[PDB]
Amino acid sequence: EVCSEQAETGPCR
Amino acid sequence: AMISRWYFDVTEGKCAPFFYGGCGGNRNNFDTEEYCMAVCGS
Amino acid sequence: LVHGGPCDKTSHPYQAALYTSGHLLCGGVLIHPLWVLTAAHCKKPNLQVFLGKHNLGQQESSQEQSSVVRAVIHPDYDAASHDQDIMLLRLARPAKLSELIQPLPLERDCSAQTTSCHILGWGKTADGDFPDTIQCAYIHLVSREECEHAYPGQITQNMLCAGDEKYGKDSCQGDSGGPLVCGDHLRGLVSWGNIPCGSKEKPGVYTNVCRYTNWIQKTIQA
Amino acid sequence: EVCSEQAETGPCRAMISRWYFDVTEGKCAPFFYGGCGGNRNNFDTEEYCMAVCG
Repeated sequence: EVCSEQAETGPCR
Repeated sequence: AMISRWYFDVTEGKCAPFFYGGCGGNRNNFDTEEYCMAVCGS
Repeated sequence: LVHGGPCDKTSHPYQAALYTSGHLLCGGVLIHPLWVLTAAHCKKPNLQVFLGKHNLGQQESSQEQSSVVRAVIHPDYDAASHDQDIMLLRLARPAKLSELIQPLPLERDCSAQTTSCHILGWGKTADGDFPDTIQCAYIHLVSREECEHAYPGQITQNMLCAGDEKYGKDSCQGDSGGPLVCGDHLRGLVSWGNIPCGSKEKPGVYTNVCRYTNWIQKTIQA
Repeated sequence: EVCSEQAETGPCRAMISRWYFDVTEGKCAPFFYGGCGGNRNNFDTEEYCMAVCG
């Protein structure tokens, strides 16, 4: 389920 | 980068803003609160 | 801000500058395209807001200016005690977001455990200068018990303490209303602290933003 | 006496233009008030400062 995934700022932050 | 995006927060039951870096991450990542709630809202 | 250094140009898109009669009065935080948060003791008639600024001494292509069209000071603000030191400012039109203008998410959880934060502002520096280039400093949240020991009888649930015991990094005059940023969320607003500025002995005191979730959203929804 | 007190920013962190009577200068002078507290040698205008302390 996509909606239960953590918020991920990702590696370009 | 620092770009304001939206994700569905299961502890609040609704979407919330977060700073996205502009690349990678995952799919719980929407450019508006409306789009987030249309996909993940109850 | 004392004992800090210049921020990177792209690391503060949510920082506002509040001007009165052509000079800096306070900092502030863009939290919504129409709304800037600041400290209630920053209230004055006919304020101008600058967004997208880095160096106050020059005109910047990224900057956007707006009059405040509506000021909403917290109804329970008590100046004598610094309690509930928060104010909302409505801009004349929605800010155009960019690389250098973005709203900062609010901390909604008063139990958030991130204690590693930073402050920023154009306020007074350690040698008394007022910088043109916005300054930045990393600091940490201080426990409420340690906070109350520093200022006995003064710390309410609507206040939060933060500082740096090694260098005394701290906010100072001109920084009021600027952000205490923890985990990419707005945790506090610059409010008051020790005289002289510096947090080696007594931390800076910040408006506890997580307490104002519902007041903020209610005010924004008209 | 109020007009002999040092100019005090107080503990709040705003930059508000105010006026205080400077004893050695013999006249009122600007200073930046923090927005809360301080003392009574602190006036909105130069004229009102000089009207009280001059």
